[PDB]
Amino acid sequence: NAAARANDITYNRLIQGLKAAGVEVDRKNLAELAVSDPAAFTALVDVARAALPEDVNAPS
Amino acid sequence: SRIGKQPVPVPSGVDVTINGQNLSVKGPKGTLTLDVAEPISVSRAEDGAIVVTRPDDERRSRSLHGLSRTLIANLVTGVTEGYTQKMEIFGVGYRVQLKGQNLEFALGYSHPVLIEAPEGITFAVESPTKFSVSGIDKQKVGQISAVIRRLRRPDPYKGKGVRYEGEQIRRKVGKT
Amino acid sequence: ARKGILGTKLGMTQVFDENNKVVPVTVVKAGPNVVTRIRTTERDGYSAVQLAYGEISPRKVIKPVAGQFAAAGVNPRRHVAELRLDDEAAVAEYEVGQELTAEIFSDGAYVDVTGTSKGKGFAGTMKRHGFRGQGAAHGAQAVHRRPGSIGGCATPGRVFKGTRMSGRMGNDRVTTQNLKVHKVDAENGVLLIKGAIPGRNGGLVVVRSAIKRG
Amino acid sequence: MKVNPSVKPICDKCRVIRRHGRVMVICSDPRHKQRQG
Amino acid sequence: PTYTPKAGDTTRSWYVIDASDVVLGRLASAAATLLRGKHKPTFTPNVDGGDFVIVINADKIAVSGDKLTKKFAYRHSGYPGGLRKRTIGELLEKHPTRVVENAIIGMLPHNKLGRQIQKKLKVYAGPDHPHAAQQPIPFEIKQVAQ
RNA sequence: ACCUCGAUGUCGGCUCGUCGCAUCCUGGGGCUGGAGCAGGUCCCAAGGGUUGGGCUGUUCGCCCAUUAAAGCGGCACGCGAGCUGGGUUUAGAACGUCGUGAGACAGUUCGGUCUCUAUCCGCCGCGCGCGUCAGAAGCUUGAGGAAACCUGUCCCUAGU
RNA sequence: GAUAACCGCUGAAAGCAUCUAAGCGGGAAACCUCUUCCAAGACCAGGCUUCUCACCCUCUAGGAGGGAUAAGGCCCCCCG
Ligand SMILES: [Mg+2]
Ligand SMILES: [Mg+2]
Ligand SMILES: [Mg+2]
Ligand SMILES: [Mg+2]
Ligand SMILES: [Mg+2]
Ligand SMILES: [Mg+2]
Ligand SMILES: [Mg+2]
Ligand SMILES: [Mg+2]
Ligand SMILES: [Mg+2]
Ligand SMILES: [Mg+2]
Ligand SMILES: [Mg+2]
Ligand SMILES: [Mg+2]
Ligand SMILES: [Mg+2]
Ligand SMILES: [Mg+2]
Ligand SMILES: [Mg+2]
Ligand SMILES: [Mg+2]
Ligand SMILES: [Mg+2]
Ligand SMILES: [Zn+2]
Repeated sequence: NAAARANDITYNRLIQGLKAAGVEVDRKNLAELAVSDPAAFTALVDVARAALPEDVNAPS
Repeated sequence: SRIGKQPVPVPSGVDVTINGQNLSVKGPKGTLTLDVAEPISVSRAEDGAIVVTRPDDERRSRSLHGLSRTLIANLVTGVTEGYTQKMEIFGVGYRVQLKGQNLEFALGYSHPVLIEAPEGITFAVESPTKFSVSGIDKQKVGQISAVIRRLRRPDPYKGKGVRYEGEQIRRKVGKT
Repeated sequence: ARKGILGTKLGMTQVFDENNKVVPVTVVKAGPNVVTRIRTTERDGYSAVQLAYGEISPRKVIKPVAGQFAAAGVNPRRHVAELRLDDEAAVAEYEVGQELTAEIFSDGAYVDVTGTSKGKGFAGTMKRHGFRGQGAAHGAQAVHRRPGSIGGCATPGRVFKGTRMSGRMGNDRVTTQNLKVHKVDAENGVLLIKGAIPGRNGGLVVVRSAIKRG
Repeated sequence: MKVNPSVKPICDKCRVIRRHGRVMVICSDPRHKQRQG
Repeated sequence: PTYTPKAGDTTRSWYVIDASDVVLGRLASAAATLLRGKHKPTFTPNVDGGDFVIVINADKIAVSGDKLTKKFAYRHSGYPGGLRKRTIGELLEKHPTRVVENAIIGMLPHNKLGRQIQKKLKVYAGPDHPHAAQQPIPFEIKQVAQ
């Protein structure tokens, strides 16, 4: 959550976007990326945000 | 609403300056300052009148609208003519006399009562029993006149004490 | 401003008024003081005058204490105390090195006197707090001077803070207010104060102009 | 002053008002003066 | 194994928050986050990796409603009938910083670590602070959209 | 009839208190079928104060002198590892009454062992240690606490 | 000083009226100050000052360990 919010995304939308992109990295390793490789974590945030719906608050 | 809709006449001898929400009105008696509530809007009919207007028919705007029209109307009426409250004394030995800026009364207490005039108000005694208060600000004139009105407890039996000029107090008879 | 001086309680005696009424008086040796330091709002955050009193051999004064007297340019004294002043105009009336004497007061002035009360040692509740104690007879078993109950029961199941109990009594800072100065003796440097003042004879006291009746 | 849970206009000159969150009846007759409480 | 801070690992920074016109509770929650170190990916609950927070203009804090007169700070001296109360209005006039201080402290954990975290909070009534030597970073209270 | 019957001692008094306000006095007010004095009723108010005796084990109550007033309640009907032990409620004895009797009586009467060296919390006092970024000393600020807070009569104003 | 009950001033919503909705004031032994005392173990452990402001050794050259001192203090001693 701290690393996500430093990349301008909330945790809940990050997890949603990673699921939609089909990225199956679990939270143990996502946290290890957040600490040990901020660049790789940032790239994952971009992937997640791209896969998010256009209007997250729209039906469906 | 029905009160705030009515423009305020500005006589040709009265100077009105409007600066956003600040209002300053200058006249023969002096200068007076007023501030309108943020929502209410105060404009000026170039013809020579003041218009008070409101954004919305919401309750708060409705109430502040009528308020602000009468406040500025009082402000104009003050710098034109001034406010005067006539007051009268009843009862034997009850007396008033003027001592400089201060007014002194003898309402049957062991000590006399001294009231200092706050800034912007003045006292005039036409008789030992009849006097007046005058000033530019209607609220200040009213305030001092009320304090003087309360100098004695209400006396519904003998009618003593300070009154307004037209004042019709409540009366009763203590027949014992 | 609030005058004051340091002095020693000499003892009590009796004088007569001009209308022949008797006046009990305590004699205070309002000995010469010297202004050793001035406290200012700009240096210290408050206004006060520091006074020094009582003769002392320079053999006895410790070196850091001597250093402070030396910086003031005055000979060391045994007792140093501050008088707190309300304002800086009052401070302006004092200068370092200046001497103060009993004559700062005039007859009929009202003073407050501060001193240390006599020590009473470990005192029982009857003496220390005025407890009534219990009966001397009618069966009372070994409780003649005991304090009795010290609390309720299960609720609150404890003794409240402030519960009056036995313990050390006396040796406290005490200020007696609104004492009349009967006479000022400029030749002996003495104040005759009507009434009692705290402390044993030979003890340090501070005489100030009364706050309430000044 | 009457202080009661129920406050009613006692005569046709009594006016019910709310002041500082209290219901009050004000009137020219000081007997009818009353406050909810 | 999950990353654990070591001896040299924690790096502090200095933040300054202007409390002027900010809601008390909003300011306090944000400051508590920074002091606790929740914004850092290295956060560990048994470690204080928080940053230093300076609050300025703590007298200009905003409170809504009638809380200025009806909210009471309570204190008990431990003596019978030793309960004293002040309104937030009165407390803001006498001890401006205490209002903000109490709000933030009540949002920190009530344990030993929390007391150590409180060391890093500095609050000032005026617009100025003595810590220009630490070059505090202006911190604005933002909301990440979702 | 939910805790306690391998034990949570009772009424009244004494000592020491602490809290509530539904306020007895003192303080501030509205309305009166309040002329004045003196009241009636309702609102606000818990800072302080709120007597000594006769009778009874008594609480309660009645009474005698006072007072500004002689408040009502909670805290194991506060307080017996703090005191008392008159009442009640062991064993003795007696009267009335009931029982064939042994006996019995919120009927009465006279008498009748009140144990404990304070470990812990708590409270009143007093030291030792270490800390407050060198070792020391004088004088201090006051965050925060504690204490105190009662009231009468007479004389002027005015016999107005 | 800020208030309680209470008294109000200036005023709309609601052409009137209203102590109130915007604003501005009086008002008690209760409250905050004020009076007396404690108080920096107030861990944000404060402030203004003054004094001493100095030296040897060992481990390895890091940090420590030991010994002797200064200002000052304690114990012993004569006492309150
Ligand atoms: Mg015995
Ligand atoms: Mg005995
Ligand atoms: Mg059952
Ligand atoms: Mg057992
Ligand atoms: Mg009440
Ligand atoms: Mg008080
Ligand atoms: Mg009991
Ligand atoms: Mg017991
Ligand atoms: Mg028997
Ligand atoms: Mg028979
Ligand atoms: Mg016998
Ligand atoms: Mg018996
Ligand atoms: Mg018996
Ligand atoms: Mg304090
Ligand atoms: Mg404390
Ligand atoms: Mg210090
Ligand atoms: Mg010793
Ligand atoms: Zn009516």
